[PDB]
Amino acid sequence: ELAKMIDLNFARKVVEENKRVKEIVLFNGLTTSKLRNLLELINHVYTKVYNSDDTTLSEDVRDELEYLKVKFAYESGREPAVRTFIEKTYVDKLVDVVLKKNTKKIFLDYCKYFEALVAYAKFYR
Amino acid sequence: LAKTKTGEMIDLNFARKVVEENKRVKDNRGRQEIVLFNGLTTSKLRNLLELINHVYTKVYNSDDTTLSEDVRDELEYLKVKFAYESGREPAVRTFIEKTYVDKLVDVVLKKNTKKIFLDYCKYFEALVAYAKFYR
Amino acid sequence: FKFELSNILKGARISVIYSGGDDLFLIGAWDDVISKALVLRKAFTRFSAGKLTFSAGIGMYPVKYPISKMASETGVLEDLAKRGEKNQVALWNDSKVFGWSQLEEQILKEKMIPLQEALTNSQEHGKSFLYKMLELLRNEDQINIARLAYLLARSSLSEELTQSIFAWSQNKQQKVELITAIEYLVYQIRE
Amino acid sequence: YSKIRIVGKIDVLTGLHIGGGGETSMIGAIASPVVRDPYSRLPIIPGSSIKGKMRSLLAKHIGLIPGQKMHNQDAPEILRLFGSSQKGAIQSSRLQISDAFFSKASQEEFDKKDLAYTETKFENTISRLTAVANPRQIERVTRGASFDFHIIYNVENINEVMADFENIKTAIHLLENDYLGGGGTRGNGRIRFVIDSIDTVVGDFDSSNL
Amino acid sequence: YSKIRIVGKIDVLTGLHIGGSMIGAIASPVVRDPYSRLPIIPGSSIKGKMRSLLAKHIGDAPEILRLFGSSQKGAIQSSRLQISDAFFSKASQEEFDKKDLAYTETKFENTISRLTAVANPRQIERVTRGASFDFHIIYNVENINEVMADFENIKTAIHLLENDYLGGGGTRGNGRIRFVIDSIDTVVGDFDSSNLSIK
Amino acid sequence: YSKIRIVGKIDVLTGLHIGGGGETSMIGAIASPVVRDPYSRLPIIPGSSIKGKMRSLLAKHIGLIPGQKMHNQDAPEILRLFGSSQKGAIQSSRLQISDAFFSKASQEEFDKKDLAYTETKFENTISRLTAVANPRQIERVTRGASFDFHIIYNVENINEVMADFENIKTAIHLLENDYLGGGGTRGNGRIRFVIDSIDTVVGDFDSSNL
Amino acid sequence: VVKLVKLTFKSPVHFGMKRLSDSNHTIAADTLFSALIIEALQQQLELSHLLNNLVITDLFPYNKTSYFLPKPLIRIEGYKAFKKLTYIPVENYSEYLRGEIDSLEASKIAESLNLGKASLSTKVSLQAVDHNGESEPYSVGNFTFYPESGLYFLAKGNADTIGQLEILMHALQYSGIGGKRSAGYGQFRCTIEDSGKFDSLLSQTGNIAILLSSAMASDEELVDCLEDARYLLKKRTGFVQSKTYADQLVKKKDFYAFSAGSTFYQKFNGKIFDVSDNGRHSVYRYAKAFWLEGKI
Ligand SMILES: [Mg+2]
Repeated sequence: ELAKMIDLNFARKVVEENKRVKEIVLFNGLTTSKLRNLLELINHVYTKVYNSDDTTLSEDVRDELEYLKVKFAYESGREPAVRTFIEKTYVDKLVDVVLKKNTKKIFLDYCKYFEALVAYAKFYR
Repeated sequence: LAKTKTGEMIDLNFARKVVEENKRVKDNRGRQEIVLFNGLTTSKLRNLLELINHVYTKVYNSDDTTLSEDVRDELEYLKVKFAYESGREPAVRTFIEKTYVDKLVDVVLKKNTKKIFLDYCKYFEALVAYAKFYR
Repeated sequence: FKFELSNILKGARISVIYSGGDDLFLIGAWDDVISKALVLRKAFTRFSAGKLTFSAGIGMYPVKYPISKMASETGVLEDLAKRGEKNQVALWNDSKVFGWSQLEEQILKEKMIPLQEALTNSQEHGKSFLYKMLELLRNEDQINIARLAYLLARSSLSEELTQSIFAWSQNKQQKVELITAIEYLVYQIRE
Repeated sequence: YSKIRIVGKIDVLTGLHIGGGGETSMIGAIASPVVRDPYSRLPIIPGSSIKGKMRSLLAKHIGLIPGQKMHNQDAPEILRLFGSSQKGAIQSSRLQISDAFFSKASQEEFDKKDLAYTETKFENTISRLTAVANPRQIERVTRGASFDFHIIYNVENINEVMADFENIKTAIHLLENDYLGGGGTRGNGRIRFVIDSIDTVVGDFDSSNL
Repeated sequence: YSKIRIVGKIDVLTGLHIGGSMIGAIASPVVRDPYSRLPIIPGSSIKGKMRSLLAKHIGDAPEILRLFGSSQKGAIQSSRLQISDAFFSKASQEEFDKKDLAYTETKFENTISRLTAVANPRQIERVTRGASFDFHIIYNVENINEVMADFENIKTAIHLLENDYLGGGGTRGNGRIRFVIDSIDTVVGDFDSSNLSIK
Repeated sequence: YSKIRIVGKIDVLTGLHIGGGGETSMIGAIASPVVRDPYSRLPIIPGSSIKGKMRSLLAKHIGLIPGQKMHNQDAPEILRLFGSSQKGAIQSSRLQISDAFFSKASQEEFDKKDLAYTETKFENTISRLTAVANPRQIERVTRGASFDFHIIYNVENINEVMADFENIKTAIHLLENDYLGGGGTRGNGRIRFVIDSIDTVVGDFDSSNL
Repeated sequence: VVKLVKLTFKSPVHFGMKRLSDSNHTIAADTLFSALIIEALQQQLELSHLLNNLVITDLFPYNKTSYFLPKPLIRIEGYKAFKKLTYIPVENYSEYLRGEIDSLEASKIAESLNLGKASLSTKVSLQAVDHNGESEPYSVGNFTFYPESGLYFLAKGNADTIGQLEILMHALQYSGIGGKRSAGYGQFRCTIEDSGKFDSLLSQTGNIAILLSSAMASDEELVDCLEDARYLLKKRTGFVQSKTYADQLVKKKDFYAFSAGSTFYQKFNGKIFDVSDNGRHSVYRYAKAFWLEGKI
């Protein structure tokens, strides 16, 4: 329940629409490696978030999430396919609302949404 | 990290705003090519980023929470190199003066903390990545 | 109830504790008990022109388990099954109150048999894959469904079976049906 | 009848992977998480792992009866110390080895240096046929971890106390050589029982010379 | 006649599997309150462990029989220790509801056989460390002359229990507990129990 | 039941890269860093890496059965030395190779020489259809550093201990001829072994011959 | 003066009826009276008031909403729903007596009882492993009442008897009730208060009388009270619980008493039956009658 709706069903349906078959090509040609690198960054922040027990995001994880947004923008600039994927799934906007909420729960559902995106992207291939 | 004039803070979203402000479409011969910081390309940006990269690696390997004297002299040489490069090319001069990086290195020298230097490195990352993104 | 029931259970490891009056208390191997309960339901529908219905409860207990506890717990199962509307079969845990058609076809026919044939035909996957699917399905969190998809992506299973498993996991009733089919197959494939 | 505590510490010399379960793996996260006590969310060494490793090593040193199918067929010293469950002839265990928790000292030295308690070691599996890797993440425990191992010894036969403690010494020496937890064959598990403090908690037994 | 109430908490030092289904599930679930589903400590487990420890320290003994009841021929004695079930405390309920912590945990264990070196998985449910149970004990003062002695015995038992385990695989590091005797208040009779302490 | 402990030196002949993920990398910095002991923050040769490399080299040396889809099915000497997992035929692992940590001798040598134990190597992929290069930064371990590797061998079959230690020596030689860690086909991972001492820590076996 | 005593149970109760593996959710008046006698002996009080003048009912369920009563055994003008029905709330009692409760309402009433949940806890005995042999596992059936529920009863007697009952119930709170009261079961807290709805209900004259306690009359009363009456003879038995009765535990003489809810057209005052046999003290069994009159 992040924003507008944005849920795991949104992830499955958006991967379905952006899927096109010629071979299977998703999000105008996004390889699984770029998505895996993005998920690796997600894992790097998520491990630190999970290890801490307090329900409020610390300053360190907030700075790491701003870094994650910057990395998202860099990846979009590097490859058009990653840019189209980021725009169609609005991941950076979810990062922004996670920053706005300052709650561990919102980050956790954001990570769940990202993992659902990865899972459905692999499944439809 | 630090503070600029008019009360504006130094952050990664500030780097986004700075790169956006210095973006002009500047169509030529019917072709839409994006120019940043009044003629600045990405080769100069990568050179400056590598200059930051060397000191970042040196500070990242060390476990000390206080900036070593060797890294302090690294940063002084960084200031000298930044001044030289800005003097060389007007576009790099506008880039340096608009992003306030030359003041930021002074702030990180005064703070004398590894964390502050890492934050400044992240800010320079935001600058270069966001310049790549808007292009 | 008395003469024909002996013919009904012929060939199965069943010891009829008592046909009594209308109620039937029967003890045997779990596989044979369930199969013969289904056959009994079908024969009971054939008899009396299908205007009579009967509710049954089936329970799983270890061999060393006391008989009194077996009787009491299967009785509570049948009480829960008859608590619903007309015929029900309260197989195993109270959360598995099924119907006769549902148990015979929707659980042991459309789901169990494809899983079995995939297991025996495949040379690379075994019981651990089924246990991973079961762990995914038992979890109530929605994200697990997506995880299931990922597993089914690298499962090397047939595409038709993959899509059917995904569809079953999406729906609630079909999810519990697939859970029951997986548990039954694991029980049948143990040791 | 006396109760003697052997509270001390365990110095991990390499990573320590005592796996667990009950948690589904988030995509790209740790495939095999280390066991953690849920309240503190810290890696622990369950007393079951310690007792099993000590018993297995001591049984190997003393000798296993050929064709030993059950743990209750070990040598009578092992059954006397670690416990046995035969039919009618049941021997109570004089050793009670508790879960070893993450030490507060190690917690402080890991909060300093900004170091995570566990280390997500990144591994692969090169197949013999196609020579293709297979990534794996194992949540080992870092080298600086110290665990507060807590053992209770119950003195039942006063005459065998000395021999039992010699057995314990041999087993802990064997454990100083052998690993604790899984993956020990591939670098994990090395430990050293450096820190000890033995005293009689309950009774009148002499614990100075133990 | 007098009855002395001993209330307190049973702090869990290692996951307590007091013992008491589907494939790939908890093979040995702990006992739960039938409605609340909260894990509890059966008072029979406490009474049995304390009786065993007191008997081992003492050594059928008259003290054990007079404290924990005897049905033997001739010597019929009413048990003086009525140890009620220890229920999950509200404070631990709140502390576990925060940080979204499950009341129990599922320890995965195995057993390497001495013959084939094969392992056998085992999902033991244990009440998670840091869980507090509101234990409750009643002492029946049948005779005023042997109160103190019995209390001494009780103390011994409790002391032993704090170095031993409660129900479960305690020798493998389960169920270590600590009694926090919140009070010892007389509820029936005029007997004064201020000077008696369990610990 | 005696444990024979091997302790020796692994001196890096060339740069050593053993990758590990989960580390945030700055733009233009090391893209693929080496594994680090989180405590010492120093390069480390994991015991898993050494054991896997040695087993792979030995199994290639003696031979691989065709269609070998699993590691359990292999030459039985490797099963005895390093372990097995086959259903109904589990063989205990007689070799427990542990992590190789950065020695104080080489660390102090580098400290006196004013050298960092790691190095950043610049490389690039030149696509040849367009002659377009894509650069990368790999971390390596500075040549001249030394690690202390510590193996423990359990003597279960006394008759074949000589053959088993001969196999260990042969595997060590195979690790000499080859690399360890990341892409050594391009020049990384060269190492050197210096066997410091072989002894019998626990038990009554004779270690003079070995 | 009739006092409503409500017991809220802190721990699950055994309340066996014929064995240990079962768990009834209530107890008869004889069980409660024997508990009161044991308490009055322990507290060194005088048993004259409990015996000569005290009339108590069974333990009946009560929820957060309604106080339940036994279903009277009266003729019905479907049938299985009424047979399964056991308890009727006080509000729906006079309606049931007049027959206005149909099968659906009876089934809804039966489902409306939220007294609690009955479970079976399996226990072990390790008194043989220490010497030689194996552990002996047994099972105890317990019944955990829902948080707002409880078991109530009514007591009738003199003011002195009411005070003595209050003292005995205060001691019983910690003594425990039901079986296995020394192994963790049966602990409860009791509240004694004047009853308003029950006082109005019992001060009602009807054509029939309903037993509220397990009772039985002597020879003279039984020759007149058996006229076209519907009842249920329940077998009250058990071993003797005392220290000064015999060297080994000795069973009582078998007793049979009318169950609660039985309907009789003639009201009989019961007597306390001595079910002792070769013992040092008479083992009393409560069989006095608590009558509630109704119209059908
Ligand atoms: Mg019937």
